[PDB]
Amino acid sequence: MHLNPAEKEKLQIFLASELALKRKARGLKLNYPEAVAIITSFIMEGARDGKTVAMLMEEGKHVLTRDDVMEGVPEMIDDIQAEATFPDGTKLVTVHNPIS
Amino acid sequence: MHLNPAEKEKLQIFLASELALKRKARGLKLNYPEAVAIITSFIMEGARDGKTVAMLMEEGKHVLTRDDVMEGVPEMIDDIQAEATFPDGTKLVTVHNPIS
Amino acid sequence: MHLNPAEKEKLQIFLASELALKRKARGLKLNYPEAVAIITSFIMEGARDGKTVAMLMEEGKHVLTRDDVMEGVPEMIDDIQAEATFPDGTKLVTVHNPIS
Amino acid sequence: MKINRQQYAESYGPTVGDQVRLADTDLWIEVEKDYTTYGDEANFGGGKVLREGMGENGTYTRTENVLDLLLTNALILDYTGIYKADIGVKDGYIVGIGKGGNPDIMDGVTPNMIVGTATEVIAAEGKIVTAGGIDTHVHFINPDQVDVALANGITTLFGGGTGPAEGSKATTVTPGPWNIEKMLKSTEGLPINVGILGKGHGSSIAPIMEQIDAGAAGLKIHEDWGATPASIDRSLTVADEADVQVAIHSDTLNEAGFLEDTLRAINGRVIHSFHVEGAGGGHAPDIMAMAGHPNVLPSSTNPTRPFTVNTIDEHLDMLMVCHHLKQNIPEDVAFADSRIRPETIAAEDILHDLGIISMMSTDALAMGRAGEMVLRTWQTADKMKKQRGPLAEEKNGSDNFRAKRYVSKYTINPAIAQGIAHEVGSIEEGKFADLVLWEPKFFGVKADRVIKGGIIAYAQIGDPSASIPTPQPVMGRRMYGTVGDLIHDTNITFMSKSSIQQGVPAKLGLKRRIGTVKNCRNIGKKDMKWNDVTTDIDINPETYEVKVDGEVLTCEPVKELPMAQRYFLF
Amino acid sequence: MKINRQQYAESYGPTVGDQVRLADTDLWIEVEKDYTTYGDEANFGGGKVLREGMGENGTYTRTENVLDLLLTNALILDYTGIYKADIGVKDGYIVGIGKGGNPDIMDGVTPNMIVGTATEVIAAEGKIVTAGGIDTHVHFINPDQVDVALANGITTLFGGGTGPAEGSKATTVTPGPWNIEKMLKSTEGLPINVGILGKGHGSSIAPIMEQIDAGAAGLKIHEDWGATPASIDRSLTVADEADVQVAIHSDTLNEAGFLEDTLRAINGRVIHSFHVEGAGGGHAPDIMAMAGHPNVLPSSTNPTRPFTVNTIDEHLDMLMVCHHLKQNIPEDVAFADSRIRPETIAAEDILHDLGIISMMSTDALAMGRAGEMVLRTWQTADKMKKQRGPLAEEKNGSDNFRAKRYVSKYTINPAIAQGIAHEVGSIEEGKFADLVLWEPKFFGVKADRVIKGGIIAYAQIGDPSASIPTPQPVMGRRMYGTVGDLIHDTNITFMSKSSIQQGVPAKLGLKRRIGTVKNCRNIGKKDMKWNDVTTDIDINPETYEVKVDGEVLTCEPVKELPMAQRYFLF
Amino acid sequence: NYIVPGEYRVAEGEIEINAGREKTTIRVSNTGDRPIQVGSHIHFVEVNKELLFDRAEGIGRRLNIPSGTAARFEPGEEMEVELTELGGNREVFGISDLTNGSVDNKELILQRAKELGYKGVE
Ligand code: NI
Ligand code: NI
Ligand code: NI
Ligand code: NI
Ligand SMILES: [O-]
Ligand SMILES: [O-]
Repeated sequence: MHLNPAEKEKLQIFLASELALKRKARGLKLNYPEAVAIITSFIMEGARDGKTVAMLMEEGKHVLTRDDVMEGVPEMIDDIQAEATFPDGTKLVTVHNPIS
Repeated sequence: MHLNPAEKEKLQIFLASELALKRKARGLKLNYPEAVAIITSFIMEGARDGKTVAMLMEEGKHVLTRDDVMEGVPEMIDDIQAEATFPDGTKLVTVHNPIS
Repeated sequence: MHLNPAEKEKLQIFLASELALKRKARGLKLNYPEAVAIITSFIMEGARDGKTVAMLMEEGKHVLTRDDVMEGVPEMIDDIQAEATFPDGTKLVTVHNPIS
Repeated sequence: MKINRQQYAESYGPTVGDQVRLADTDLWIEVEKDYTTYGDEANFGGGKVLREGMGENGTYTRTENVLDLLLTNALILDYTGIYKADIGVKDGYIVGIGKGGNPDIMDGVTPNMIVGTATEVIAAEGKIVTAGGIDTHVHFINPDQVDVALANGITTLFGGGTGPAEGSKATTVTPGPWNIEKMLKSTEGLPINVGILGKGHGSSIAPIMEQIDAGAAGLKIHEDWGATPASIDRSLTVADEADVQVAIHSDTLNEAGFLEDTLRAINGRVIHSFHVEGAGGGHAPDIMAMAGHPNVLPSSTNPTRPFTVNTIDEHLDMLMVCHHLKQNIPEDVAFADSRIRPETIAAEDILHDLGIISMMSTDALAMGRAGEMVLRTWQTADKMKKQRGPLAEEKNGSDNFRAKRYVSKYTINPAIAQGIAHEVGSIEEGKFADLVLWEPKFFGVKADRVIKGGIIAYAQIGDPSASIPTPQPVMGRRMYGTVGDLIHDTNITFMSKSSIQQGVPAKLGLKRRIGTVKNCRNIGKKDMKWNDVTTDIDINPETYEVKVDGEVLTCEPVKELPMAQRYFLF
Repeated sequence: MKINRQQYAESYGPTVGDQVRLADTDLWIEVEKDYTTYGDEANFGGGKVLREGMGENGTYTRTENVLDLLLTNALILDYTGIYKADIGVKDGYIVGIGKGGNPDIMDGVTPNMIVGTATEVIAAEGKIVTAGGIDTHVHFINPDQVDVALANGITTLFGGGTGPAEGSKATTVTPGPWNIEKMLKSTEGLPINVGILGKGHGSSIAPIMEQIDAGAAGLKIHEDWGATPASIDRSLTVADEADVQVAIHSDTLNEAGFLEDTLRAINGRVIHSFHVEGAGGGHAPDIMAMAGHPNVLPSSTNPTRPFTVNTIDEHLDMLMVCHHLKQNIPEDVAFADSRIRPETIAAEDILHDLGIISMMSTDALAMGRAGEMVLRTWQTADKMKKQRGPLAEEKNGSDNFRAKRYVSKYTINPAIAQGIAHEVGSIEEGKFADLVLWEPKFFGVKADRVIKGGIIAYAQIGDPSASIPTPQPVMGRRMYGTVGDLIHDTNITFMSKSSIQQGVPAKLGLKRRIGTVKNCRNIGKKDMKWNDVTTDIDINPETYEVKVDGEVLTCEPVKELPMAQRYFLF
Repeated sequence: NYIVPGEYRVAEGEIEINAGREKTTIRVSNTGDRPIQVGSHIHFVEVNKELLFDRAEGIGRRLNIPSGTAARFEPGEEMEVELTELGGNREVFGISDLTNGSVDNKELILQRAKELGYKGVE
């Protein structure tokens, strides 16, 4: 596979997102690390799909809403940042105030 | 996400449980680490759901039965222990003789 | 669970295979590490199922075809090798030219 | 007051006449004797015996017959016996095997096994305790291989390599003074005992000998460097002068000679014949005949151990891929068919059972599995019991004779072969405290705790954030014996007498304990414990049939092994 | 007997006139010459040439022209040429480039490249071998950054920082004697070469100079500490006395001056201009005009490399978030718009292609990617070939001229700029054996093996529990060169002459090899290999249009790059 | 324009090995009952005793085959091989200890070969 350090770490984010999505599916309001994991994995999968940085800056604000998460979680998350390989190489995505 | 050491390790248990559940779904009798993983992940998800320690001590004895696992596996597993964050903080769950 | 070093590492391969299978399911042509992960996990799960080394040497050539992967990926993968616990202990599987 | 035997064994571990199943095999070990005094067993905990004024002596300073560590109620499995005892450790060494506690109030206390203020306790009740495994066929290719070895109860790695360089990927060789110095320095960070082999190749003495003076513990002759009559001869001349062992991987190709030519070059001198069955290398097809000779210390590597239904398919393909051979080139297919032989692999199972092959080893990362030497030893013994029956020598329906024959193959015999059995390889008074605790349900599969120089180096233990150490995930982890400067005191670098006399440790700044290699050139097959058989092994050059005492040695491959899918997640 | 060229290249790697594609780019390198003697190629393995009495000499001791390590059949890509040779290493240094083996029986053996008893072998047939990358813009923020760098073939980190302190998160600065001493001690555990920059700020000499005497290898002038005329002047006075390099991140804000003011303060003295395009920092909007001057050694950082369709959206947002700027504050938007400019980023691609920007670097963890300096160098060269065509200087349809121009940007030119090219930065006899092996399919993406001081430090290698090292998972792992005390011998701490003369290594107990920084103040643009162009760069203050020789330099951003989604799991 | 990452585009032509050196063809027989494989760079007179050939014609020579390849003789197989000349100093040390110096010492090499039972010394 030739995994580099980042590829090994970022597998963890996908895994945490899968865990969080199972928790959301059985009706739980998600907590801070769950919410971050879901939005982060969404960004990385969007890059893999060939979306633009601008598309993901927009979409990342609509992945989870206030009623998906515990009290205070929207106000705990100011930004979520991820780097992923786009068709044009690694780029940084910052999603500001992802959950209003 | 702000993962601490335990959060990183315990992602592994969820992953091993997902692997084991796929093996059980395609008809395999489960082995020692598979069985432990499934029951452990069940306990940790139950804490996340807001069950009590007492509920999980009971439920953990009914997750897998003798006919789900290989010969000798029930007698290899005396106890399964897990710590997870309950609504009232971290608690220890011990499931005694989980598989009769 | 009593995980040894290899059991911990090989959980990563299963995880990368799950990620890659999700990418294939939403219509992406798979890349080099994705393709390797899928075929590797297939071999390890086949051992767990109790297939022979000879069965997996055959089957591993039919898991992904040229139209499942990006241009050049078939020619990048000369061999995929995995060791797994068969009913008769650890064995090495080499799948030559898995994707024609 | 009397205790029934079931309750006694549950509380203190088994006693005389009790049997224990090894993992999920059909091998049973029986307690031969017990050093305890019934009623004065040592144990540690709340309201237990090892407390001040009771089973712990409150008078004596550490120097006064007091232990640093007592392992209570151990079931020892060793070439010396299968028996119940307390094990006392002091200054990193086993100082007492017998009965620990307090002579103030207890009968039968071994006089230098006082539990005092200075004493740590490990509860071994219900555990099997063995010597650490001695792996003498290690390729140093990937440092991640050390934890793999520790998890299966290996405590000494003898071999060579500089990491994933082609010479090292093929051969157990650290070549020349500079590579040897570099790898002695690397060894300062490896939490296991180590000895380094130099290149056993040359036609002049000085290029070979300078490796011994630089700090090598032995030599490896390998066909990939030219296993010629000259290289064999010079290496053994060096070894006889330096008192180190020579390992050989002979000329598979028969290019400069057949087996008889290699034996003539050896000229009756002591040699360790690696992977003697020959799938791992050697004169095609008859190398395994080496194991009949009195001057040969013969080892197997582990992927042929034991003979299973996947072995041949796996090995033929592995050999073709490794050697870049083509299925459509007849010379390539002929070579592979000459080297991977069911006839010699089946016979290798039986030669182990008969005590004709004396040792196991891995061939870690070159053609063998760093964490499966102990595993496959017991799978072989289990298969042989199933196919050949209890050995004639057994009694009481126990497998003790087989268990001593097989434990010897990866503990004492490699240590004797290497000239290191004064330090390691068995649970005996005066030897280094390299000890492995096993739960019987995991015996030979996953070690519970690996003690190195009297401190735990590796353990199966759980969540480091938990209230107690048993919650999930339970996995193999490095313990305090591997941390900071304690890695120096808990591990031995084995070196030649000449490198030690010439001050190589001081020159390189080595802080590890330094072990001397010695008494390697005087020994033979007769010195291999429980595995001392010499005989004429005939290998038919047409059929590859192996005969001993006029009988063909053959057995079937098995479809299933114990110590396999019940235990492993992959 | 004759071998067809396809079979020859498959067995020994390519020879004269053969071409190799770099990864999945459209760049082709051609073998210019070959040091071999056809028929006497070196190779290692069963029945291969490097065996005793054959291609391995059995006579000579290590001192007698024998190598510690031979890399066989390497395709070298270096500023000095693109050619086929064996590489011989001894005492951690490259001692021979030519033909290795045994003068007993082989023609054309380079006299100090004898394969003897002491020699390890690395097979480089079918590999591209380069010098280790020299990254001169490193923020020491997170120790996990070292493996990231090694995985992409970087072997030297020059920069500053104390970990994730704000000063370090912004600036390549280890400030003052105490922080410098602490980070020299930290460096004892980092498996890569290191040089530390002090704070290039002050109005008195002594506060700046004491950092050089404490063990700094250079200085960094950064606007966040005040890139004032005084700080620039004092730093260059110190550098000229101490013979170390100064890196500058100039006054973006133009607060105390415009570019002409910074150049006046420099006063013709030698300086390394970091991220010279200016997105990473510098006089808005015209900093990149620095790259035209003869006393400027100009580098790019990597996130602008090359100009892609996501670059501007990514950089404008990154700058706003990092600087806590608000989209609704017009001064904040004006600042961002003045600093992130498609006109100068597009021109930066072309200035690299023309040899006007001499160096690449990361800006690791401050505004740049620790593991993408090599990656993005080749993506830039590939884009320029697609958009500008083969350079005029090319011949035979090869991209050799471009390949030497671009490899120079991350190997020899940073080493020359830093005063360390006597030790590192190229594959030349007498230099430290920092070598990177690449499979051509992974060239510039994922290194196969990273050699540090003649021992493998990092490798893409598989399951440590397997019979062989290739089974999955194959991932980047630290090798024996990083373990125990060998980390000291395989890595260099680069230090000022004065700190070395004053005994700082002994005072701090540094065990690493100590490298001397020297010959930094005599050099200029003319000394940058293949990248020596001086010219008047005009940047229009209204339109940000870049002109050289009266021509606007512009190119389009690309939607796709090679060395991207075919390779990476994320 | 299909891209195979890292592919070669080899030049036209062929590579002549051991160019300019004398070539010699000889018949060689494996008189033993086990296979013998002989590498490209072993001094040919020093191969396995049970290979029968004119030992004098192996002195100062090796197989004229690509570097790193080998010729295989099955039990009882006789076949022709082509030899080329050793180069460099034309000295051989070690291997079977038949030479230990110049390959010009034919008399001495053959005397040692004959005394040790290397087949085919006239
Ligand atoms: Ni071998
Ligand atoms: Ni080996
Ligand atoms: Ni900057
Ligand atoms: Ni910076
Ligand atoms: O081996
Ligand atoms: O920067």
